[PDB]
Amino acid sequence: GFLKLIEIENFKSYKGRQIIGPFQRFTAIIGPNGSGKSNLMDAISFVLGEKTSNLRVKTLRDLIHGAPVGKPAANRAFVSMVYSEEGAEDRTFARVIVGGSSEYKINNKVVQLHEYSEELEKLGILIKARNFLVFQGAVESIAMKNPKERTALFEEISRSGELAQEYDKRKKEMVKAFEAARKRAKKAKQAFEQIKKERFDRFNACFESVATNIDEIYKALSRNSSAQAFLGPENPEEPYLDGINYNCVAPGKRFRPMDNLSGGEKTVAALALLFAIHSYKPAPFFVLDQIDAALDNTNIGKVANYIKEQSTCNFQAIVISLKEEFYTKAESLIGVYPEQGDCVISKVLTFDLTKYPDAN
Amino acid sequence: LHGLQESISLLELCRNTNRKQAAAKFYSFLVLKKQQAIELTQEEPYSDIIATPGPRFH
Ligand SMILES: Nc1ncnc2c1ncn2[C@@H]1O[C@H](COP(=O)(O)OP(=O)(O)OP(O)(O)=S)[C@@H](O)[C@H]1O
Ligand SMILES: [Mg+2]
Repeated sequence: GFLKLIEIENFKSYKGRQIIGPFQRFTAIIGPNGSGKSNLMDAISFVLGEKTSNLRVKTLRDLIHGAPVGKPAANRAFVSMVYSEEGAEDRTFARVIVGGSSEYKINNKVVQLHEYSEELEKLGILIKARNFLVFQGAVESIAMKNPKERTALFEEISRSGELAQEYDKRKKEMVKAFEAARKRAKKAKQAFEQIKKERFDRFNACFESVATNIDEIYKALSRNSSAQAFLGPENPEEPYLDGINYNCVAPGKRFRPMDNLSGGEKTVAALALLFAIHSYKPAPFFVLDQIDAALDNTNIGKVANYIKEQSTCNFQAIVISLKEEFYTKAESLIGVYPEQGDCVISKVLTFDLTKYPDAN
Repeated sequence: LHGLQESISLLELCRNTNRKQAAAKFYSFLVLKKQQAIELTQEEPYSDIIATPGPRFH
């Protein structure tokens, strides 16, 4: 279903208790730069259980409003989300900072992080994969990635890499490897091939799904049926050694690798690769931090319209945006504004866009 | 702001506009509150947004 609303108290730049939203299918967070737009994405992934290490602070208490000044506003900070689902009633997830401890609740039923997670895990939300978010600059980091970097990118998300060095130690065990030696060399083959498959499968459980969707996604982003994307490995036997080539045909253009496309074309394929990644094990809502910073005048409307369409079909779209061309296709705006204080103080406004007509 | 100079309704400033013009007015409430040129208030989510002149005057 969808993230219905967000409630926060004293989280990062957001002082006091505020309601954020309620959210619709396509909602855009806007505001002046540096006022705490990203911090709102932190609050979401905080309440979905993110490790303190991945929320841009050193210690958990630093998440509490005012810690950057040495003046934390309280001993107690929290974020909660109301998840709405068709046929079910609303459930409430909340995460609370109490001194140095995190405390988690579901409809006030206190739980441990484990039970908190597996309940979010069955809604389609993987705090390990971070399937529900896209960090500022992700697109252009993708767009610059070479085939071996692309393989690496698949390896970490698929958890392929965890077994990658116990693979290296048993391949090292086999290169070095009178009949009592033939039988131990037989244990080498078994011990290696067992790891060759473990890693092979982890990689392919993930990569093969992305590869069949990327083309239909590249078509929809282009808004042109003459577009084609291709994702395949340089080592179909052992994909996690070589690279992942990425071939595209841009509309009214010739077939060629993604790297040789023009900047405007590179980013579109990079979005296609991105959405195809999140096409693997997809989240009910999708959170994009300033995806539109990479975009230029031509294709800004094309992805705004692709997201506008996916919001009523495939997932709730919660998008931080800095370009009026993108965020004016939203159903609603959450405008962030700053008050004056020792540190920055964020507060939100809510604007309905459906009350007004599209532009000429 | 200049024409805007006693309290102001956002939903009235957006009478008869299209999306890009209303989003523009909204976005300008944010920047004016940032620039202290106004204060503002909103009762509940998606209600009218109301601006009274702010500590840095007109
Ligand atoms: N615990 C905290 N208390 C008060 N302020 C904080 C806290 N943690 C972070 N901040 C501040 O939150 C402010 C806004 O941070 P962000 O949300 O990342 O800004 P932003 O709007 O995303 O900026 P961009 O990406 O340049 S447009 C930062 O300047 C921080 O100094
Ligand atoms: Mg940011």
